Amino acid sequence: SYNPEFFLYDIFLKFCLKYIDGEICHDLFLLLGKYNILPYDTSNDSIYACTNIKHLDFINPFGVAAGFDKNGVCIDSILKLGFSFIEIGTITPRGQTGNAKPRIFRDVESRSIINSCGFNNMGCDKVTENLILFRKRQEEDKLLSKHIVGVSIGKNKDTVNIVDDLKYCINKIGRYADYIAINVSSPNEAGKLKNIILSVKEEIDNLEKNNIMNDEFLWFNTTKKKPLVFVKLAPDLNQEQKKEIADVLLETNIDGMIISNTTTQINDIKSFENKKGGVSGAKLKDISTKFICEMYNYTNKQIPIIASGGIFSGLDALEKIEAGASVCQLYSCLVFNGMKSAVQIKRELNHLLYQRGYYNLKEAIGRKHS
Ligand SMILES: Cc1cc2nc3c(=O)[nH]c(=O)nc-3n(C[C@H](O)[C@H](O)[C@H](O)COP(=O)(O)O)c2cc1C
Ligand SMILES: Cc1cc(Nc2ccc3ccccc3c2)[n+]2[nH]c[nH+]c2n1
Ligand SMILES: CCCCCCCCCCCC[N+](C)(C)[O-]
Ligand SMILES: O=C(O)c1cc(=O)[nH]c(=O)[nH]1
Repeated sequence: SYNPEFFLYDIFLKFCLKYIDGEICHDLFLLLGKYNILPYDTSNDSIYACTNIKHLDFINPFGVAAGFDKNGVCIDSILKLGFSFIEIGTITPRGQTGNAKPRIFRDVESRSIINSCGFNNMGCDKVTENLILFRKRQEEDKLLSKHIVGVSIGKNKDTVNIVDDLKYCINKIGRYADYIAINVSSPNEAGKLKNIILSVKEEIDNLEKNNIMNDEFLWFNTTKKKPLVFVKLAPDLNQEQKKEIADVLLETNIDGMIISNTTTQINDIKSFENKKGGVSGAKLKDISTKFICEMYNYTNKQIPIIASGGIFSGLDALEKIEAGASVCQLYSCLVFNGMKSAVQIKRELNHLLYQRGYYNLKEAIGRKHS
């Protein structure tokens, strides 16, 4: 509104939404970020809305979800919109072109998206080089100081074993990540998951084990510690599957769970009737929130939750927090609300936390459970 850089951008984004293909719009804004002409949020975040996952400390509770910057080409400018963190990827060991275009469609009226990108990415080696270059800029760029970068990692479509795909990614990019997100949930048994999770924690342990450098020099990342390990879960699961996965997460000592990925359970979006892929945005909100409550329960409140999505407003964020989330990720909100998304949502959450009588954010976590 009053700030002109954000105002001009959000008129422009309105135009793009109306006229221009979604993926094209995405790439255009990625390109504007790469050349550093997006607005900055240079305001101090409220100390009462800080949050953490184990010893990973978030300056504010809002990050950007995976799939947004698949190749880490725009990390600086996206963070500087006011986010405390970003999950780049999903990356795979070798590059993949993804499914035929067009493959991202928006329904403005329901503020929802469907996609069948199919894990398009430049591959691990190139993204690692992109993240390295980010880490070097981060040493020089004051507004990036304590900002977190996680890396989502996945299997190549046709792989000979999932485990070794993940190990290759870890070995390449692990030193530059603050956390690693295991994405084995995506459109486009549980003993298999246990072995995946254990193989990942082991490869990270092995980076530590057999590098001769002190941690200051091995971990070229924000925390200067080894990356935490999270898993991202798809919401299209039966109650038994959820219970089983909960057990695996408890047993492997996973650092956190990202709940949730996109859903294929949505049938009532008119403009999407011909379309396949997973649905994001407002129509996912209730499903994701229900799923957070369930996994919070099934894991005995022992596993920190990263919420995603249908998160647009301060209210949406608080719902996720009170359902059990420690931190929130946005994707669709950036598509529909533009450059101002983080500024506006942080303010709305702050005002809401106060109205509800909460001293801080951490106080609200899980509060809907009695
Ligand atoms: C175009 C598109 C691509 C995505 N790619 C990924 C992906 O690479 N890895 C992943 O874990 N999630 C991916 N997601 C899912 C998002 O990370 C997020 O979980 C989902 O959009 C729900 O959040 P939202 O309702 O705020 O959009 C993608 C979503 C969309 C819209
Ligand atoms: C208009 C639009 C934008 C967009 N993506 C955006 C939005 C905001 C961004 C901010 C910074 C950097 C990149 C960004 C990309 N999409 N995505 C899929 N449809 C679509 N339509
Ligand atoms: C108060 C200064 C601390 C002393 C500096 C020494 C750094 C040691 C931390 C790096 C750990 C190396 N190691 C054992 C994990 O492989
Ligand atoms: O690349 C994709 O198609 C994709 C990955 C994912 O994890 N979620 C999603 O909705 N799409």
